[PDB]
Amino acid sequence: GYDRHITIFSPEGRLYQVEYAFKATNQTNINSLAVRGKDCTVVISQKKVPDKLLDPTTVSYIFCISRTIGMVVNGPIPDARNAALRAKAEAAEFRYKYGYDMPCDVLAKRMANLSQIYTQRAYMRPLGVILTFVSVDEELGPSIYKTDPAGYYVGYKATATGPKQQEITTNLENHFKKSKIDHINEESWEKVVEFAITHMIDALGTEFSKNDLEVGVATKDKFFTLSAENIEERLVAIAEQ
Amino acid sequence: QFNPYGDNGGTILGIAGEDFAVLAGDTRNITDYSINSRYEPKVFDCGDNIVMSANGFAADGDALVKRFKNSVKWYHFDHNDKKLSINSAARNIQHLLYSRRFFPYYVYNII
Amino acid sequence: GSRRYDSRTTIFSPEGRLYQVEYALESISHAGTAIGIMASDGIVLAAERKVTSTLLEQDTSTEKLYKLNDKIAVAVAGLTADAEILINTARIHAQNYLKTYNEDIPVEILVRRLSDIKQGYTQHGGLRPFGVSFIYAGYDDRYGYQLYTSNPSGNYTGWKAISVGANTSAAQTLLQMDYKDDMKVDDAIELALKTLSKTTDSSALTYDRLEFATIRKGANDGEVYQKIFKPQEIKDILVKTGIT
Amino acid sequence: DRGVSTFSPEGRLFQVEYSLEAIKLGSTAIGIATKEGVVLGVEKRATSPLLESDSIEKIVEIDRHIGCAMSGLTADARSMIEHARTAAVTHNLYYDEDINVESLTQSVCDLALRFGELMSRPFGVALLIAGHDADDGYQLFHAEPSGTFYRYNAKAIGSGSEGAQAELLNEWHSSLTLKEAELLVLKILKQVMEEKLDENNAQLSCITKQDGFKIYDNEKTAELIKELKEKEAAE
Amino acid sequence: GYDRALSIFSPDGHIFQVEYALEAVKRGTCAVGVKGKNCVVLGCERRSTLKLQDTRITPSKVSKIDSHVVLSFSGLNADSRILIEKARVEAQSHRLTLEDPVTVEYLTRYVAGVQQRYTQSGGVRPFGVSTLIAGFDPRDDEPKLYQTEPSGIYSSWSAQTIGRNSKTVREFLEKNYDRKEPPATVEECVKLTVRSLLEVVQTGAKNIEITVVKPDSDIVALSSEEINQYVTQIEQEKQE
Amino acid sequence: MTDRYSFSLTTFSPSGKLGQIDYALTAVKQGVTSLGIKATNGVVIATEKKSSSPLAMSETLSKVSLLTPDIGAVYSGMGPDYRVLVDKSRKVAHTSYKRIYGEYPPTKLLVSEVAKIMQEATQSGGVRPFGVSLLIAGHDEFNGFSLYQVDPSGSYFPWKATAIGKGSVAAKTFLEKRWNDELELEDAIHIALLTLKESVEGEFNGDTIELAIIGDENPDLLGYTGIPTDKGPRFRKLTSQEINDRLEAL
Amino acid sequence: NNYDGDTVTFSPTGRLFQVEYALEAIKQGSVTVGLRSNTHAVLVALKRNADELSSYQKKIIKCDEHMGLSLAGLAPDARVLSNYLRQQCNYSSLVFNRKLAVERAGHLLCDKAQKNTQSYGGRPYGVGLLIIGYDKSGAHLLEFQPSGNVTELYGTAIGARSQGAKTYLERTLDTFIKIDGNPDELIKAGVEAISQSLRDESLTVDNLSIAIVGKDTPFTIYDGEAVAKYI
Amino acid sequence: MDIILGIRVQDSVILASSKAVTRGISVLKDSDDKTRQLSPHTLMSFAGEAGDTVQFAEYIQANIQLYSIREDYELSPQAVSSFVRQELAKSIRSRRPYQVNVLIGGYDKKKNKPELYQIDYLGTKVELPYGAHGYSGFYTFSLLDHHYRPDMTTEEGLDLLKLCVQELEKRMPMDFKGVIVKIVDKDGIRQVDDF
Amino acid sequence: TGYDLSNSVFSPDGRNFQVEYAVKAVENGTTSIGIKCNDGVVFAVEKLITSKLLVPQKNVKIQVVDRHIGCVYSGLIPDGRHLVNRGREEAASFKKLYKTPIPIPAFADRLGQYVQAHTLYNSVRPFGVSTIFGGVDKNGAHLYMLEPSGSYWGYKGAATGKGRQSAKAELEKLVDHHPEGLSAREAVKQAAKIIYLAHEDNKEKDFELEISWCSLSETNGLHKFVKGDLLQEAIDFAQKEIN
Ligand SMILES: [Cl-]
Ligand SMILES: [Mg+2]
Ligand SMILES: [Mg+2]
Repeated sequence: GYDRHITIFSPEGRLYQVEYAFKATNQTNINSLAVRGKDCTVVISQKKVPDKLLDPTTVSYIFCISRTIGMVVNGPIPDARNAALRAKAEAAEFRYKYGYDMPCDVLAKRMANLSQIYTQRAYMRPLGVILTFVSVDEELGPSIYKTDPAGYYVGYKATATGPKQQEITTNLENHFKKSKIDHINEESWEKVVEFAITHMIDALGTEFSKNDLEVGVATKDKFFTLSAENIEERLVAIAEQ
Repeated sequence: QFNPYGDNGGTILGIAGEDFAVLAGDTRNITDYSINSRYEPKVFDCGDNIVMSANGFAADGDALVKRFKNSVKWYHFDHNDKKLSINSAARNIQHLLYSRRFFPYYVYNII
Repeated sequence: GSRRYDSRTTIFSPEGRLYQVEYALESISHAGTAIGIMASDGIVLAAERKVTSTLLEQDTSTEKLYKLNDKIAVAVAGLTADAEILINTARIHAQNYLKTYNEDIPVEILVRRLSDIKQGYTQHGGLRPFGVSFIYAGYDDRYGYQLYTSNPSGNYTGWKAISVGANTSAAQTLLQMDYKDDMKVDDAIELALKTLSKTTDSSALTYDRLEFATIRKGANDGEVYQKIFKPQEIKDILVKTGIT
Repeated sequence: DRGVSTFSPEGRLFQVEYSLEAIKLGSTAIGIATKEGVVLGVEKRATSPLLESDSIEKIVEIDRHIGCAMSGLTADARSMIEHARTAAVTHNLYYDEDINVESLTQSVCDLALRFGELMSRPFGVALLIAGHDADDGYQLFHAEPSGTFYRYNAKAIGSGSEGAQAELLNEWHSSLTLKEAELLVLKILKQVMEEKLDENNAQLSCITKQDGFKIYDNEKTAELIKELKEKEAAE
Repeated sequence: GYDRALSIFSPDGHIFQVEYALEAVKRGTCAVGVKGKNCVVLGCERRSTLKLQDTRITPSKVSKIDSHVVLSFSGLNADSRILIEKARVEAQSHRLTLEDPVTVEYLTRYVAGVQQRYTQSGGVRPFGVSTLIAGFDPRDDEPKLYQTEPSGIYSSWSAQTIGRNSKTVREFLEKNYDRKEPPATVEECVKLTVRSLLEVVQTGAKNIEITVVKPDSDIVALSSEEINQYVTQIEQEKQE
Repeated sequence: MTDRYSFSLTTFSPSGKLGQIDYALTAVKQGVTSLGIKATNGVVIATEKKSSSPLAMSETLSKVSLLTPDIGAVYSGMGPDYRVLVDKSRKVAHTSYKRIYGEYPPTKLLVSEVAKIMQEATQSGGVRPFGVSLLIAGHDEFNGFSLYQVDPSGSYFPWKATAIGKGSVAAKTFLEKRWNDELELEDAIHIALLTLKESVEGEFNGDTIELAIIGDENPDLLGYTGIPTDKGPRFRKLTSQEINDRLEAL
Repeated sequence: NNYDGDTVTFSPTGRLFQVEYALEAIKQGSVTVGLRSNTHAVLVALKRNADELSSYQKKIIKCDEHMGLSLAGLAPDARVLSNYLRQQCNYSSLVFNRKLAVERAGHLLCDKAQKNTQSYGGRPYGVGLLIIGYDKSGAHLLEFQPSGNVTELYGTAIGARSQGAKTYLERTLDTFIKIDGNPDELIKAGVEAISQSLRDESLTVDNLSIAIVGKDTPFTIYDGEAVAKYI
Repeated sequence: MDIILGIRVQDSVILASSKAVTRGISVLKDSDDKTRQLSPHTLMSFAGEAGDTVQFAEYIQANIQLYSIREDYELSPQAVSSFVRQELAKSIRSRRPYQVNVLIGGYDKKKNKPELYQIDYLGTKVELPYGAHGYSGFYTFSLLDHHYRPDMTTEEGLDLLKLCVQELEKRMPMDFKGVIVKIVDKDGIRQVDDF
Repeated sequence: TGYDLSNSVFSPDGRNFQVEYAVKAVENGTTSIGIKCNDGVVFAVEKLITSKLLVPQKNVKIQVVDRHIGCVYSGLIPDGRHLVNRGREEAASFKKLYKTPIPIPAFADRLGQYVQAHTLYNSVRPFGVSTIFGGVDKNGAHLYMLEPSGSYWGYKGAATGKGRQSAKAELEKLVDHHPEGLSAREAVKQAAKIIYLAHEDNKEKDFELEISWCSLSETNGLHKFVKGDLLQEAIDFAQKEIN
């Protein structure tokens, strides 16, 4: 039974190492969510600092890949950082070679191709991570593209990742079934973040303090993460209506 | 254009006696019409009762002597502290010099 | 490390056989039968396509018979994809020889080169061998008309008539019975088709299940012509010989 | 399977230990060192009477002052001999002198452990390296595939080794002559050999300061065999 | 590159891959070598399971390495081509650098060295081939006959056989070949070579190949009819 | 580090089977149905856009891909494997042909190059075979229209019409009854939609179906005017609206 | 058990069995003792023979004028490692006109041995080394294990029955450290230490091997009748 | 080296090559054979830079001899000449080209025809009835243009060759120490020992 | 089963058992800690005295990287040294190209990526060390801890080795009782105490205390070893607290 140890086909036509890499994805027990506004793309993720000895400012699964592209990871931090460093290098090389900023979907495809190679070549293992790339693309507008250990990737209206992804997914599905549009009809990104947090609260059934969340926002020509105090202001506005 | 060679002057002299030998050399080091040092040793005790001097371009001379001294050290390690005879040292030095047949040590050597 | 997963494709059995070569030959025994018959005035190549469909585009299809140059052709038995790798190498070797010596490559020299490549995969590299057996049909001015075969072991031999693929035991017996040295091409054509008709696993032998080719000096004066038969031409020769 | 450079739980390299078993199956080779010279002798062991025995070359010249006998997978020895000859002559080129027997032996033994996943396995042959130099005089070395080499006053290797070594234990003393050593090798070879010893299935050689390394003629050895038979019948 | 050590020692001190290569030689067709007073003859078996063969173009069992040296073999056919090619290249390489053709002993030593190298090199398996190398040294009238095997050992033989049922024909040669008086003529040498193969071959038709090599690059292969005359004469004497 | 898997991972078993190729074909069997039909004046290739989530934008995932202006491709099996094959197929069309001869390769030769790449993954060291079967439709001046299937082994066959994946056995039977040598392109599209409806469970419309054709030259899709000999690509992907229009006449 | 096939595999308890098996080869090896004072450092080694006709395998190797070691285990591996030390000592002299510090020599050996314990294909070194030397910070003694662990000590012993000599040195610690400016008495303490590891056999003239280095003493080895003084 | 001539007659090819070898101002040898037998019915003469000539010739010889043994067959003169041309055309763009000009005289046993090929160091091949390299043609071609017929006997070819050498000996400043003449025909290669 | 026999193989859980086995080697090692203070960091380690023959203060365990970073580790000591050698190469190339000394977070990722790389292939073994490291840069003080998996985070206090639980408990008290912060000299005293308290898990053999520190005020942002009077002062403070 060595067909379960390396990335070769089982008799059923399956790659067990890829399937087990998907299971490593949920090892952190963190849930993430991404939605699109008119002018922005928002990504939120649960933040859990179990140890009091940790410096909470260094605990993060959201990465600034380029000025325009942000990336949230679902999976262990070593693989997450491996993917982050590679994506940063690829984004920079692209700009140097082709004279313009690497689009979000193109980076996703590139990282997905790298993931595919690990599923075909034996000496390389898959990374046990799911990568969600976000930006406000200059051609396509607000963009969410997600990559997994199988080498699969696709664009999204909105998306969710983690142990309780299904609950969040259905919650979002039901909202877009009502509104009948592919985005959150809202002007400011502040209110789009408030929407994202509100719908995560409803789906998971848990309340959040300022230190329980982690937020990333993509606007035209820049991606940035919110501080604890920026999130607190967001939580206050939710409670006051 | 860069010239990797130079001339540090000096003169050396070796004479073989019946049961002794001498190797002499002046201690002056020069470039062009200037004196670098009035006392810069040029003849060296290399071990195993062998003395050596590489005259001409000092940098190449120092490198060769340094390499031969090293060759004596490794001759002891590899051959059970055997004494390196003068005839064996001479042959060894020929191969040290010919290693740079196409970028020579610009020196006239006496042991 | 990686050693754990190595099949070791290039080793002897205790009996002194090469495992992978033997298993590759087992693969080839399930492939469509290919027959070669050499006559005094030409060579015949016949081969059976494997369980086809009505929706297969036959006239543009090629799975059995391939052209190496103007003088030499091959019939294939085994993995088609493996065979095409080798065929393209053989085509290049023939052109290299022509560029070097300004003469068409002798048949045996081309055969030896391909057979040497196959041999290499059985002795070094740790890769699986090519699951292919060839029948070479060719002509040169030294030995005239020649038939050769090569298999995954890289061993090659010359023949007057030979079969590869499925039912070679039965096919070789039938050829050995009816073959004669003073035979001609038209007779050899008939023998090849009759042998396939009796050895085939199909219910009946039809034009759409066959590939056919001849190498004749039946070209205007001292020169050689290769004829890869078209579907309609295979249908005609089947009626002529009285099989359909 | 398992690594080629793997240690056993006892702290030994599996492959080196297994190569030693191959050497035990090899034909017998004996060396005896004296103050008048070193004698090397071997069992030829032809597999058939049609095999021309004089083509069996299990005693070999490395330099004028160094000889070598082999036992085990003798085909493996050819590259070792080639390296030894090259090392001996190369040192003569660099230093205008003969190379020390120990230094030559050390150079050969440096090849031994150059195996892994370099060559794919250890050598399956042991060597008796005999010679003379000005510093340490007449010497006999036993070079194994482990990379280890011991100096010996007398040594036997091959299938009849432990029986021969026990005999060499009793017979050797520091005042042996060359003639006495010759007869002693013949005596012990005759004892451990399957077939009856003669000039065609056994070979002698020696290394002296004056004449250097010499392989003995079949006519010369035949006389030493006849001299042996008579002196054993003398008591 | 593929570096895997395929030929390795076993607990009992055997290299199984080298020994299994000898089993491939045992499977191969019988080859025999007999040297007379002024010649050497190489005999080879052709298995008659393969008829409808084209004997003009089929690779002959005996191969010329140079104008004065020949090589026959038993074992894997494809493997033998690689040794023959290397040998032929070395023969021309020796003529080019030393200005003399190879001695038979030198050529044998080279081929045996190649076989040995493939028993302790990574990623390769041993040659499943044993060879008989015969010929005459330049400006020498003494016959030469050598044998090699997968392990890489080689030796000189007055007469030798290799391949399937080689045990039987070696038995025949050991009692029939006299060293004090070897086959004085070509006829006697060929006759003894054919006789030895008739112990094993089956039919004396197209199953026996004979190649005579004489001094000064005089090499010829006998035809079917010439060999058939030896086969006829042998059995007619046997009916008594 | 270093790739130490320099040995084959696909090997012959005692029965003569190449396991990894067979297992790759099994992966293709599990894959979504795709098909191809050849007409007199064109070729059509089609498949189902099996969306993994309704939140996912299935327009961004392209199962039918342009390889050259006159050649297109569709697959069944593992999507990621297909994606990288398309990337390599597009590149090899330039490096091994267009940069040499100054024109795009004919269908059969591009197929041959793709087949070679897939064969090498079946024999080279430290790799598994591609888990896809490709259907490649194309046109060129001297061969006309053509349709090819390419399997994980590297073997390729020309077809008049065929299907691969989930419901291929049923679909091939359906095509045998409907296909003839006098079909016009619109008739082939109609048959493609009928055949594909049988294998689809859920929604069946322009947004859940991906369909492209190799047909007439499209000068409107060229992007420039002024060169008479350049008349535009023959490959065209049908829009969501164009599919739905033909579903009313179904 | 299942985790001892190669050096690249941890066991479930976090052990490296191939390294532990290499460590076992040292225990089979002949005993050797190391000890130092503030002025000198001494190596004492019990040499082993194959039989009565054979020579006694050399245990001590010189690396530089101011540094050398003694070995226990696979002798060829000691030759490889000592050769490396010779080169490193030599690189320090030729480039920096600087005698290599004994502590830095230990760090280099540690790092060389470590690479063999983390990579596939290779194997750990099957030898233990005792390095003595005199540098700018005085006399030094190091113990090298092929796991990579190098330890600076006042005194130690490795090989078969080495525990007896190690206990003796642990008692004598306060005495032999004070033996300054007296090479003969320091050697006596080393010979008396190695004697605690002997059974059946005793120290003979071609059995014993001693080495010393110090303030105005280059690394020199004593064998044969040169050690009869200490028997 | 200096002068190499070639002439193809009815049933043979005749190659004439100078005997002189010069180092500095001194003639070291006056009996040098500037030729190599490539196969029993193929002969190659050569001229060019010192050392390169023999090296190249012997390298070609080894390759053709290797081919002969492998196939048990003699390559045609045309095939050999094409192999030689390729080796020179390969050589001219090398780091250090081989500065060798050759004439290849052979008898094709299949076609029963003599054949003469002239190839220079660039890899410029031409089949000719008569040929030369260097300055040799400047003196000799006018005689050959006048006297040459294709139906000439071997004896007539030798007489016309003598006239060419006499003209060279009269009008060339260099003393080339006469020529060694060799004939290539159906029976093989032989040397004319008196010329 | 068989998933734990090879590195870089995912078990059906999604775990790399070979990395988890490397952690067992870390847990087997001696105790080492790190404390983040007001303007710097303090490192301390337990050195087991196996024998009287060990020369005191000679077998130094804590290692410096560049001139501003300190590294300490528990587990397989050679593996730790290998990691520091790489760290020194990374820090050198950073300074070569960018001029400024390597920032601590930047340095932490360099080690992290390198350790993580040894979980990607079966041809290499994971590191048998957890490494505590840190120092002072332009943005102030930073303390990090790096596991065999390549996982690392920033810390207020950090501990690893056989006595990590005991140490962690003591570190948690300091964080609670000093929200405003701890001074550099206080951190040295506390570091000594914690190692002494953590020595109850290795109580068979006696030990030697080793401390180092980087502080903006006390060491000018350079890594230095605590020596002489300041070391003895910390030992006395530690001994007073256990009694
Ligand atoms: Cl890519
Ligand atoms: Mg993999
Ligand atoms: Mg010309």
